[PDB]
Amino acid sequence: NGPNEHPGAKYVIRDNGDRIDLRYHKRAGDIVLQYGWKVERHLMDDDPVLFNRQPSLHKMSMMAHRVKVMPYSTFRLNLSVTSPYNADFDGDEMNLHVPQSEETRAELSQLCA
Amino acid sequence: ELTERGKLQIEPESPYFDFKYAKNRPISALTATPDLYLRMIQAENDGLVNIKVELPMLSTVVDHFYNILKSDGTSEISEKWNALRNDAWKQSLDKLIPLVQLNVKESIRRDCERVLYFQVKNSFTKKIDQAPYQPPTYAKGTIPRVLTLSFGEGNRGDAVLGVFMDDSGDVKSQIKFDEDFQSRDFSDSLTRYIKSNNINPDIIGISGFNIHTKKLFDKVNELVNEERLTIEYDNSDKHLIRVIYVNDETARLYQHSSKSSAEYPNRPQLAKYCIGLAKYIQSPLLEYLALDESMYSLHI
Amino acid sequence: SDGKLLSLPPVSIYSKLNLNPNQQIAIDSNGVEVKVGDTVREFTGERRQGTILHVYR
Amino acid sequence: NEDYARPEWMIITVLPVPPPQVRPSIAMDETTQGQDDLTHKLSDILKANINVQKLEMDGSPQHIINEVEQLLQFHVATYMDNDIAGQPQALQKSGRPVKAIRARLKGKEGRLR
Amino acid sequence: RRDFHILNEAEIFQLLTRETVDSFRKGMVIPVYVRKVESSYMSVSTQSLIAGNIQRQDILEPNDRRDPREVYSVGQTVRACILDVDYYNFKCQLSLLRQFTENQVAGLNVNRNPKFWDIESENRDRQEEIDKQREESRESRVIKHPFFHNMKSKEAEDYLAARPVGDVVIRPSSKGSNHITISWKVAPQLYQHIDVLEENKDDANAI
Amino acid sequence: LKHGTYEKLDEDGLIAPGVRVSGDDIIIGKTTPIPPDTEELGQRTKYHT
DNA sequence: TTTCTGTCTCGTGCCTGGTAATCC
RNA sequence: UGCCUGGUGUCUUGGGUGU
DNA sequence: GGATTACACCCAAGACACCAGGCACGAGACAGAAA
Ligand SMILES: [Mg+2]
Repeated sequence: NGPNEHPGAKYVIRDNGDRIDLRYHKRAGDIVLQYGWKVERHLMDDDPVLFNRQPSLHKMSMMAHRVKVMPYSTFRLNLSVTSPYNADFDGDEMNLHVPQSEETRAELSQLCA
Repeated sequence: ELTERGKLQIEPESPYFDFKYAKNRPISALTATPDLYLRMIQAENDGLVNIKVELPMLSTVVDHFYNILKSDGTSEISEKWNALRNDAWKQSLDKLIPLVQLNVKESIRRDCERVLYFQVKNSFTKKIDQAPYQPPTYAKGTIPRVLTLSFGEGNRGDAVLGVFMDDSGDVKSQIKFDEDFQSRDFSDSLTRYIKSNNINPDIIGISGFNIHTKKLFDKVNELVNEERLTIEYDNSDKHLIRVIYVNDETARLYQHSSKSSAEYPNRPQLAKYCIGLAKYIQSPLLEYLALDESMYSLHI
Repeated sequence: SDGKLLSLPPVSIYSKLNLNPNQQIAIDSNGVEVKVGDTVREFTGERRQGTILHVYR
Repeated sequence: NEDYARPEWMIITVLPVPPPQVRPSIAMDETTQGQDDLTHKLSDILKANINVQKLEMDGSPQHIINEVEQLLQFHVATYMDNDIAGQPQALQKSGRPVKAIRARLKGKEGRLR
Repeated sequence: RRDFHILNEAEIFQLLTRETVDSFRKGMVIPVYVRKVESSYMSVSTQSLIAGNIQRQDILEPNDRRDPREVYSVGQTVRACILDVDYYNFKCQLSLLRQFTENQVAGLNVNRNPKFWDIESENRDRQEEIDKQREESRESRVIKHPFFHNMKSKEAEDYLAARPVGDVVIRPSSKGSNHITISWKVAPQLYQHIDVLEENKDDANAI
Repeated sequence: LKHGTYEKLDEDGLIAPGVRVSGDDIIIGKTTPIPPDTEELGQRTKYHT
């Protein structure tokens, strides 16, 4: 699908650590994936992500949500979680952090959910 | 014989594969093919193979020497004496065989080494035996004025360099052709350089690193055939200026030698290469001498 | 390429063999193209493996 | 501590010169690059050292020796701490104070925080 | 001294391509690089910049009726066998037929006369290495099931011996990972092993 | 050179009004001289200045 | 006035150093 | 067969946004 | 006397070794001078 079509991927990482960029590859269809390689796929549904608002006064200001991809350019929250974040929709902004490992994903889904 | 290292390392592409299973090779024929024996010895020194020398009639010699040594008695005492003599003789043969094998091996090694030494001597002599190019209407041994044109590789962005040297062996003028070699401008500029400046080179040398130089050679030959660039003869079928390829081992080594850099501190590497080609045409012997130690690395 | 070791001065060496990827091409026994840096294993012999450093002929 | 902190090591007799990674240069425009503050301070220290060495071997008026050695002491001190209360700070040609190594480590924008 | 030596076609070829005439001739296999694909021919380039071409009769197998472009594309290097060499013009013709690219194995002309060559030793080593190639590795199978037990035939029978008639045990089969042996107690000191063939297996250890 | 596209520039290095532009496109083309290297060895005028 | 030229002025170039609380 | 590019100042200051 | 005084984010705008003076290489013009 490539790096412009959702769902897609951005890079393919070999065992030795070399990165294959899928934007500048003319033979993307001529790539066979071996076990143990890594594919830097796009963010998809039900991916745990850490979500945060400043100032972080207490530990409920950082909680892990499940991703749902939607149109338009704003983060969207169920309104019950606007209390722990001390957030309202008059212009506030919030930070999203993506875990990059299986261990970190498990920690987010089992501790900060 | 083959060791386990020999059993595994002698591949169908390796040079040692020629004798992986040789047997009963005559010694007398080895001297005519020294490289085979040298390569066998080299493989042996690598711990791969084992060279064995054996005689088909060894039993004949053993029996003859026993018959000379053995007694003619028939009594059981004489039988015991003959048995003791034969056993001691067999032990003596066992001790003696390796020394004789080593002596024969060393003799054949020396013979093959001397043969290959003479062969290399003849090859080098043939390599370095060539008088300078003789221009027409001149006696042999006359040093000709030469012009060298080269561009090296021919990739997009490869200008053609020209270096002219007179019979004196001193550089007279170097020129750059910055247009495409297939354009009319290149041919016109080369013709102007050849004719107007009174350069009048006796022979033109062309060389390069790849097949792209062939197209330049063809283009130059066509230009010479078209413009009738005959050699100037000092005072009448005027002869054309010859265009040939030039061997360039000495030129390649000269373009990297610091001797050229000291001689020409403000010149490009391709200019040094062209100068080396021109000097080789003028005098191959002196160029081969200029290699000093790197001459030993030439493919002789 | 023969498998031997030599010692030579830097001057004696001709030049580096600059080869483009269009020139430095390797094909395995099965015919699949193998490029620079890939890991292959010897089919027979010691059956060793390693990363390709340079390809020539 | 005899092994690690010997009292006479508190007096500097040889100065370690940090690698350029610690004091990287910046290209102000497309042509002229700018030397770092630490590089200029080290140049000043080295000039003072050269001056002391030259003065010592040639001729020794004690007043001149005191002046030049006090200048060297000032440069070395301000190279590591430019907020010494009770004396003027070292200034750049632009008039701004020199960013000593101590200033690199303190504050919200320092190394630690 | 002899007059200046003029290079000939072989010498010019060796000088330019840095490839000897012996190492580049008829009956040799080289990994050429495809540079242009056409219906009636394919233009390819060798390692030494020698441009080559193959007529349509040889890019594809004589039995196949596909198109040259569909099977081979630009940038897809393939093995080729040299048919003809134009040394003067640095042009060569190649063949992709497997009768050349594959059957040509003992390309050396080493004299294999039995008087001076030990053919028997080389043959024996050849079956030795071929048997080494035939040699492979195998491992055990692990299955998660309440009535599955990793036991031998006699082991399963002894395990069922302490159990009453009708109890069932499951063990791996000797016919392969796609087969399963089920042992059940027919009678006191009487057991039946039944082989079960597995189809549509997700994995060797899977059911 | 920048990774954008220079194809929207005119002869004088300036884009013309009415042209649709996207991110990272080059709207002003400017070059600064650099002392040439030894590329004059065998480059056919195709050396970076 | 014709012709060879001198020799010092001068353009182009460059080195390198002078120059606001509070609190303990 | 003519063949394709990732590399981005620093230091101050000022005005703003959300608590 | 010393040390420290919430968190995060955005944008724009103005400054960043200059210089001058003494030492060298090359050149050239307008005037000397023989004929
Ligand atoms: Mg708000």
